[PDB]
Parts: sequence; C-alpha cells; structure tokens
Amino acid sequence: FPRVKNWEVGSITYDTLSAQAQQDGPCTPRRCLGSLVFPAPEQLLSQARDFINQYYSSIKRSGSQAHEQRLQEVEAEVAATGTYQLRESELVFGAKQAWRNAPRCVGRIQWGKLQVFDARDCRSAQEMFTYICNHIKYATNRGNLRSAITVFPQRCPGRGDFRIWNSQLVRYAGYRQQDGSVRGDPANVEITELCIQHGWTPGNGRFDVLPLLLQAPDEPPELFLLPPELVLEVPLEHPTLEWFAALGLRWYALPAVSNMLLEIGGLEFPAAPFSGWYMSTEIGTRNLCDPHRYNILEDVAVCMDLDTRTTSSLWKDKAAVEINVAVLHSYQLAKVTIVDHHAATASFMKHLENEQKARGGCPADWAWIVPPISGSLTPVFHQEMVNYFLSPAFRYQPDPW
Amino acid sequence: KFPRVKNWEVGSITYDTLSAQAQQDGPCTPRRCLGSLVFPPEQLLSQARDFINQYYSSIKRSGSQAHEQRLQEVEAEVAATGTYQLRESELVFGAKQAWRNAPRCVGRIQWGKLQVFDARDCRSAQEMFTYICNHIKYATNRGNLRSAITVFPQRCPGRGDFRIWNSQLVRYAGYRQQDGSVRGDPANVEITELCIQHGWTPGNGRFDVLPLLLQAPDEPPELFLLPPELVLEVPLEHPTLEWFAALGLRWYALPAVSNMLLEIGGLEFPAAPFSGWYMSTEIGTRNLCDPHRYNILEDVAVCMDLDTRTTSSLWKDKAAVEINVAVLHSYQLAKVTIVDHHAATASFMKHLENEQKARGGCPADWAWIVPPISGSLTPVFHQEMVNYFLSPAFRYQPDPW
Ligand code: HEM
Ligand code: HEM
Ligand SMILES: Cc1cc(N)nc(CCc2cc(CCN(C)C)cc(F)c2F)c1
Ligand SMILES: Cc1cc(N)nc(CCc2cc(CCN(C)C)cc(F)c2F)c1
Ligand SMILES: C[C@H](O)[C@H](O)[C@H]1CNc2nc(N)[nH]c(=O)c2N1
Ligand SMILES: C[C@H](O)[C@H](O)[C@H]1CNc2nc(N)[nH]c(=O)c2N1
Ligand SMILES: [Cl-]
Ligand SMILES: [Cl-]
Ligand SMILES: [Gd]
Ligand SMILES: [Gd]
Ligand SMILES: [Gd]
Ligand SMILES: [Zn+2]
Repeated sequence: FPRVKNWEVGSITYDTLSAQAQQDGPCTPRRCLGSLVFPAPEQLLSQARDFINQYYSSIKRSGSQAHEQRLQEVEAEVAATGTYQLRESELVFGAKQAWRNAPRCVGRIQWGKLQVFDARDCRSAQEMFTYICNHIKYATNRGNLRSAITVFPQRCPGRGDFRIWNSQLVRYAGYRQQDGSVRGDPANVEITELCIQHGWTPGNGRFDVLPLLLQAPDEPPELFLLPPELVLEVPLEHPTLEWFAALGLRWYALPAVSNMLLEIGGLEFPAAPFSGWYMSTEIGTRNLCDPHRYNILEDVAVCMDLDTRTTSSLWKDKAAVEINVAVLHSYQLAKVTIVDHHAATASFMKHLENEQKARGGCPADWAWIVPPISGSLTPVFHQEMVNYFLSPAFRYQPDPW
Repeated sequence: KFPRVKNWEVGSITYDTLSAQAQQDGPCTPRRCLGSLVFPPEQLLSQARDFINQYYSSIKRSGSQAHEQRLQEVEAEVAATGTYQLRESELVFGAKQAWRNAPRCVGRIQWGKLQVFDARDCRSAQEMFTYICNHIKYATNRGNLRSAITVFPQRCPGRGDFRIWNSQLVRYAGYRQQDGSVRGDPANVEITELCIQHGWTPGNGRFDVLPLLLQAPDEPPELFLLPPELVLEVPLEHPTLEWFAALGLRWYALPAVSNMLLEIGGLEFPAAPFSGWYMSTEIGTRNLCDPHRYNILEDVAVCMDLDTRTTSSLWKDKAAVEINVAVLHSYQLAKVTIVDHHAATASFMKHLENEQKARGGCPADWAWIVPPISGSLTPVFHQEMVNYFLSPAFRYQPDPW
C-alpha cells in the first residue's frame, strides 16, 4: 500500500483504500498521465452488489436479513428487467458518496451536508425546467448558499437520455466577434451558438446569462430562459482601488455543474446537476485571468500603474492578487457565500485526516487540489496524494451534440 | 498507443512518441497515480550498447566505421574488466543528456550549454575539495553564472564510493535550541549535526555557511572549510520597502546539487555535482516561506502592516509576492544571474516545442514544472505533460549512512 508523506509536518500514512479502486486510470509504470484533463448483466450485477454492500455498511446492517433480501431483490430485478431501481435512501447515500469520492474537489469536508432532490419521476423537458428552477432557488437561498443535487431519471433500455446541454446552470454567453475576437466568456462560444441555432435571441454584452437547453428522452433540446430574479449576481469592486468598479465586471453566485454523469451501483444518471459555493480563485484567478477566458490581467496591471514591460517586476502576480481580493470583498459585501483558497485548503487537510481514520485513505488529484495562485503557501502543496477512481462517482461524458 | 497531449490555452495538440522508450518503470499503475510523491552482472552491456547508439546518432554517425569500432571496445573492456570507461566526448554528451532528461527541471532550454569537468582520476577527499573549489569558482564567475558539472570517479565493485555528504555545495546551518526549534535552515539540521560531530566549531547565526563533508572511498569523511571569498552571497533588500534589509536576510548565489547520482550507459557516478542558476521562486517562495524552512511569511506581513487576522485579506499572498520581488531586485543589483518564474516557464514552453520536433516529446513532471506561486499565470499550467524515465539520468540515492 502506497506510503504518503506530508512534508510540512513530517507525518506519514498509508493509503489502503486505493487497493479497492475498481476502475482504471490513465497511468502505467511506463508513463504518468496524471496531468491530462480528460483521461452486460453480470457486470451491472457486480457493481450493484458492491454498492448495496456499501449502503448496508453505512447503516450498520452488513450481513443482516434486510441486506441479503436487498441483494436478492436486485439480482431478481436485473434478471427480470435488465436493470433495477434505487430505494430513496440508497439514492441519497449514493449521491453523497459520489461527492465524497470526487478526487478533484477541494470542498469535500462538506460531503455529508448535501440536499438531494429526487426528480426520477420527471416526465418532460417542461417538468425538468421546473425542477431546475427549484434547485437554483433552494441552493441560492438569497446568498446563503446550500449544497444540493437534483437527480433526473436514470438511463434505461428503450429510451433516450435526459440531458442538460449547458455545462453549468448559470453561464455567460460568448459571442464570436467582428474581428474574430470573443465578447463575453470564450469558454462558452459553442453552447452560445447552439442556443442561437435553437431560437434564442442573443444579446451583445460581456455578462449575458445563457438560456437552458434541456433534452427529454428522444426529443430535440428545448430552450428555456431563466427568470432573471432567480440568477443572483455579484458586481465586482475592490475595497481600495475605486477604479476597479468601472471595469463593469460581474460574476454569478451559484456554481452548478450540469454536464456530468452520476453513477451509483452500475446505474447511470446522465442528468444530475449539483451545486455548492465558489472558491474565490476559480473566479478571481481562472475565470478572470486565464488568457483564454476574460483575460483582464494586463488591463488591471496597467490601471494599477505597474511596470508591465518586464516580467521581473512581478506585475502579473500583483494584479492577480488584487483581482482575487476584489472577488472576496465583493461576495462578502453582497452577503454571498464564498471561501478563499487558504480556508478551503485548510479544511481539505481536515478532510484527509477524517478520511484516513474512516476509510484508510482518500482519492485526491494534487494538480486540481493545489490552488492556481499561491500554491505552496497552502498546506495541500506539501501533502503527497494518491489518485484513483471509486464508485459511486461523478464522471465526464460526451456532449450530446 | 501514443499519448495525446493538449495545450488548453491555445488548443494545440501533440503526441508523445518519445514516451515509448521509458526504461526505469515509474511509480504509477492503472489502479492509482503516485505522480505527486517526491520519492517514489552483464546487463551492463545492454545499457552501454544503447548509450553508444545514442551517441553516434546524435552526431549523425550511426552505421559507419567509428560507431562499430567503439561497440567492440566496450564489449572487450567489460569482458576483460567487468566494466568500461567512457570516452571524454561521451561523458560530455551523457552529462548533457541526463540534464535534458530530468523531468523536474524547468531550465532545460539551457541543456546544450554545460561545462563538464572530468574528475575521474580523483583520489582522496583533498583532491575532491580542490575539484569542488574549481567548479564553484568557475560556475560562480563573479556572478555571471555558468552551468557546470564535475564528474568524480565511477562506482566499481569491491570498493567504496566517492560521496558528498552535503545535499548542496552551499547550505546554511540549522541549530536546535533549549526548546527544540531551529535557528538557521531547518532542512539542514541533520548535516549540521554531522559537521559539528565531526569537529566543526558551530556559529551562532541564522546564515552560517556549512562546511563540506567529503568522502573518499572506504574512509570516514573529512571536514573542509569553504573559502569565504569563494561563496558568493546576496544580502536581501527591497526596492521600496526600506525596512526589508533590516530583516537581515541573505541567500547564496550558486545552487549546486551535490547528493544525486549520475547514471550514463550503465555507469554510476554517486559524486557528480551539477550547478546552474536560481529561479527566484526557489529562494523567495520555497526556501524563505515554506512552514518547515525559514518561515518568514508572517514576519514580513507584520512589517507590511497587513491584516493577519483573516485569511481572506490574502495577506499571505501579498507578503510572498514582495519577498520574491526582493529576491529578484537584490540578485540583479548584485549582478548575480537569476531568472523569474514567468521568464523561466516561457522558456520551457519553447523547450517543449524544440523537443517535440527534435525527439517527439519531452518527459516533464507537471507538479514540479509549475511554479509554487502564480501557477496558472504561467503557460506551463495550461500544458498537459507526460512523465517517464529516460537514460542517461540524474537519480536520487540513499544518504551515505
Ligand atoms: C460546498 C462547497 C464546494 C466547494 C468550495 C467546492 C470546490 C471545488 C473546486 C475549487 C473544484 C475545482 C473546479 C475547477 O477547477 O473547475 C471542484 C471540483 C469538483 N467538485 Fe466541488 N466544491 C463544492 C461543492 C461540491 C458539491 C456539492 C459537489 C457534488 C455533489 C462537488 C463535486 C465536484 C466535482 C465532481 C468536481 C470535479 C469537477 C470537474 O472535474 O470538472 N463539489 N470543487
Ligand atoms: C541553468 C539554469 C537552471 C535553472 C533555472 C534550473 C531550474 C530548476 C528548478 C526550479 C528545479 C526544481 C528543483 C526544486 O524545486 O527544488 C530544477 C530541478 C532539477 N534540475 Fe534544473 N535548473 C538549471 C540548471 C540545471 C543543470 C545545469 C542541471 C544538471 C546538469 C539541472 C538538473 C536538474 C535536476 C536533476 C533537477 C531535479 C532536482 C531534484 O529532483 O531534486 N538543472 N531545476
Ligand atoms: C459544484 C462546484 C463547486 C465549485 N466551487 N466549483 C465548481 C466548478 C467545476 C467546473 C469544473 C470544470 C473542469 C472542466 N474540465 C473538466 C474541462 C469546468 C467548469 F466550467 C466547472 F464549473 C463546481
Ligand atoms: C542545478 C539546480 C539549479 C536550480 N536553479 N535549482 C536547483 C534546485 C535543486 C533542489 C532540489 C530539491 C529537491 C529535493 N527535495 C524535494 C527532497 C530541493 C532543493 F532545495 C533544491 F535546491 C538545482
Ligand atoms: C493541463 C492541466 O492539467 C490543467 O490546466 C489543469 C491543472 N489543474 C487544474 N485545477 C483545477 N482546480 N481546475 C483546472 O481546470 C485545472 N486545470
Ligand atoms: C507533495 C509534493 O509532491 C511536493 O510538495 C512537491 C510538489 N512540487 C514541487 N515542485 C518543485 N519544483 N519542488 C518541490 O520541492 C516540489 N515539491
Ligand atoms: Cl466556474
Ligand atoms: Cl535551493
Ligand atoms: Gd484608493
Ligand atoms: Gd478600458
Ligand atoms: Gd511602523
Ligand atoms: Zn500518474
């Protein structure tokens, strides 16, 4: 079992949980591909059996009558129908485990506090839209954000999938421009073109909230506009740089990933959007300063009167720090939940300790856990980590178009 | 079978066909990735044959007279002696190749410019010391640093090794107290206690340059005082924070790793110190701000009058940026070669491009190439990388005790 060192303290542990990793990753003894972003009844039965075992362990009933009854029920149902249905309590536990198991999530200290909305009865794209609006309203909670997931019907033979085409529930449009540039968010050029192609009347601002493209089984996607008062946004200002407000920057309160697949005991839920709250570097560093996103770094450093003609002035570093200050200050001013990268990484360290005691390890992706500014000033930098795949899980899936 | 490698800033794609040559298997398996871990008789002919083939291809001389002749002499040498001696040019070529192959080195754009001192006829810790002294004075070059390596005799059966007990040629002492904690560099507490134990009169200071412990085969070590005028150091001041100088901080000019083992064509050199010049985050971020190193971050924030009461002021990030600024300003004022993390990572992207054309890929350790501050502000953050072991190589090796 892999030995894992923390270099700040000197601590050493062994990740025995990795030995139970079922599915395979991209690395081999020849070559590590850790840094890559994107790496049958009997086999459904064996996944389902393992998950039912996990559920009954969690409720201190391993080996009991009800445990064997459920194992028997599942096999009989797979034999009769080729699939099976989760009980409500099994779904809640499986959604929480999927979050717990997610190696790229630094916020997992919260994994047990998750509101699970059971939308497995959803019938249409119109009902899907109503469920999603309720999710946004509950999770946003006027700025006091609450973690939640809404679970739409599982994949099943004989019918297409429910899908949300948008990558998050709230996203800003990206408009390919006159001179070939992009106005708005360049990460969203494709979904923006698809919304237009499906009848949306575009805007032409930098922060235009996108409509939703929702797909019911065996139906083309259907366009739904979000009511503006459902989408809470934060205008960005800086506590001491008063010209920062004149940049006209904004971001939205709710980070709600909507394009991932939830897998529980062999069953697959292609539509299951989940939401927490932001860590400030996601907005301040990646979304606003990535060269292929809003790319504001040089404009901010020029306004700060930094010497941008030489790298060794560290003008890039200084401007990025103040952009992250602006994000934190603005969300706090607006009373919208946010966590900074120091507090978030410290709480992740507590999670690793909790998980070492509970399960003997924790799957973690070092390159995603370490924040994109001030990496080695956070404790996770000095923590060796072991990356592997446990189920239940959130998985990437192909775009439906 | 050839890993696809994407750059996410630009969208470009390459394939690492070079990876299909990795000898020493790394630590990862399909089951789990250990990429974040710091530390994971006639088979000599196999590695010697392959290395000689490497040599003659690099000089466009595969399949011709001189190439075949050299194959037989190593064959006869190993048959007659159980080992072989490298030609001078091969020793040079192998030193540059080991540098070129180091997955954790961001400065490899320089790999063709390397001064190779051949100390293979050395015998005794006294000869070592004068060799080390020639290197240090050559490499330092009054602050116009020049990359250099010195190659002490190779390992052979039945006889002890040449070893430098220090991890670098210049290290600062670390002294315990009436209370455990360390004055000086906590990373060197152990070699400090060895040097004192072997007869060295310790100092009282936070920046005492340690003596050398040099080990000829089969003899206990011998202490050597480095000539004070040969160890070039930089007192640290800040361009605009006039009190920063009063903190009394300094760092040395020459980074010279002296504890790694150089392997060429199956030959092992446990004493082969190599040196380049510093990238400024090594000093300003890791050495001065790591919690287990000089840990100066809060002292600098106090002097800057920052609000250390809340993490979301980003007082840690601000003080760290100014410490890096002070390192760069001080080294440039002293006319001592240094490179900032923006310049260095941009040069590495060019190196990746060169290596793609020259060899079809480049072994790179993402977690070590990405700098420890401002990670996503540098281009290497957005570049996927493949990590694997090629020979010749620099390898880690046990402490000589
Ligand atoms: C409660 C506060 C939360 C915080 C502060 C947080 C933090 C983060 C951060 C910073 C990332 C990296 C994302 C990126 O760089 O694009 C991430 C990824 C992720 N989070 Fe969390 N998260 C939270 C809640 C949740 C919840 C509620 C779930 C699911 C129930 C979840 C599941 C995931 C998954 C699956 C990923 C990986 C996504 C990907 O690879 O694209 N997180 N989280
Ligand atoms: C010329 C300027 C150079 C620069 C700017 C540079 C930069 C760096 C940096 C920042 C690291 C990371 C090490 C750490 O974080 O502790 C590193 C590692 C390394 N470099 Fe370079 N380097 C240079 C020259 C060289 C030379 C001349 C050699 C050998 C001939 C070399 C071989 C290595 C090796 C083997 C490592 C791995 C160190 C380890 O794993 O402990 N580098 N380099
Ligand atoms: C629930 C939650 C909380 C939080 N605090 N942050 C997030 C952001 C997740 C996220 C991941 C990515 C990786 C894309 N990569 C796979 C190509 C892209 C995104 F656009 C995105 F939003 C989610
Ligand atoms: C030639 C050269 C040039 C340059 N610019 N930098 C270096 C840094 C080498 C180096 C490696 C390490 C890793 C060992 N540790 C993680 C266990 C630690 C250090 F403190 C250190 F200095 C070398
Ligand atoms: C190429 C590299 O893997 C890529 O840029 C990764 C690195 N680490 C990351 N970490 C987080 N949290 N989010 C990301 O999008 C990325 N991107
Ligand atoms: C645990 C982790 O692997 C360790 O802290 C690594 C991370 N990346 C690094 N990168 C560099 N350049 N140098 C280091 O010492 C480290 N340390
Ligand atoms: Cl986001
Ligand atoms: Cl160093
Ligand atoms: Gd002001
Ligand atoms: Gd402007
Ligand atoms: Gd003062
Ligand atoms: Zn790996």
